[PDB]
Amino acid sequence: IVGGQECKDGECPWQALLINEENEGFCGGTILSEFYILTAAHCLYQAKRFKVRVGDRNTEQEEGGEAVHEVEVVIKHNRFTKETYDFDIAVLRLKTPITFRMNVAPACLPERDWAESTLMTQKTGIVSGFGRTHEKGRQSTRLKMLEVPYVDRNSCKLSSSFIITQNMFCAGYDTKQEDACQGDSGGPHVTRFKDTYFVTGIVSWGEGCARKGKYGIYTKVTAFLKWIDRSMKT
Amino acid sequence: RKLCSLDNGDCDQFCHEEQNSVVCSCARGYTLADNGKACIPTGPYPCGKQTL
Ligand SMILES: CN(C)Cc1nccn1-c1ccc(N2CC[C@H](NS(=O)(=O)CCc3ccc(Cl)s3)C2=O)c(F)c1
Ligand SMILES: [Ca+2]
Ligand SMILES: [Mg+2]
Repeated sequence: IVGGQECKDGECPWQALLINEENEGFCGGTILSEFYILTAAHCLYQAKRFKVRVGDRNTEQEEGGEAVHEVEVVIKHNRFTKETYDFDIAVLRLKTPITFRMNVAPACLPERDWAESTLMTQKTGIVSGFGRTHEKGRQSTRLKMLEVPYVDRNSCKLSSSFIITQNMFCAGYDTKQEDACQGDSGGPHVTRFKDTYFVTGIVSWGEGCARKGKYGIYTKVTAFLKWIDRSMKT
Repeated sequence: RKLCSLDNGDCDQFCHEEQNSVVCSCARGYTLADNGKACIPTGPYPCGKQTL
């Protein structure tokens, strides 16, 4: 996350971190329930074997709430392709259930029509993760969050060098130096409504980080709500 | 603006318009309150709440 603020105690409890064999984070995820994590399908190509860490805010210390979980089943959307980045979504079933506690809790999955008419029409959403703090730097050792305005879809398409499909949406800033970045992909985009945070996107891709005239591109979770529900029942 | 378009039909969470009236509902792990508008967590660590 470029710009934004640290997540303070309890503020981003649905954040998950995919960690490789070296115990290093490479992608984020969102806790949906005691057994399921939402992430991006492209993240599945960044590590041969990985586990999921939850409840972490500082990768350098041990605040006692951290828990590592092995993945039992990887459910990758059958239409994802590196060529278009369309259908960039996957769900992970864990081997053991997550124990909710301080800094560990699920984000709510909304209903499709209501999410499109009421959540995605709000001014902003919140993106979070342990990704780079500048396009050229190292991953953050601290979990960060950033308020990101929803971007008009026409403007989004005009700004992009690649096709923005119906399974994608734009969020962020035209020139302000704030955006998700490398290491944040797969992580949560949530929208607050009356003090309740709903899953609205998955950090997917961007032409660099916080570039002028470019925005962050998110998987549209509302397009996959039935697919997610089906994935969680098996 | 009317019904769900007017302040979310006074619902805490989901709002649907059925037979020209507002119908509220809630996410999994919440139960609709007796007023049919508020959402009450059924147990601990309900989805979407910061753990403060
Ligand atoms: C051209 N195709 C082969 C790939 C493609 N089709 C549609 C879109 N794209 C892509 C375009 C760019 C792209 N890149 C290029 C490098 C960048 N990597 S990153 O790790 O900095 C991700 C940064 C992000 C910034 C904002 C968000 Cl929401 S993610 C990234 O995501 C990417 F991963 C896919
Ligand atoms: Ca820690
Ligand atoms: Mg920009």
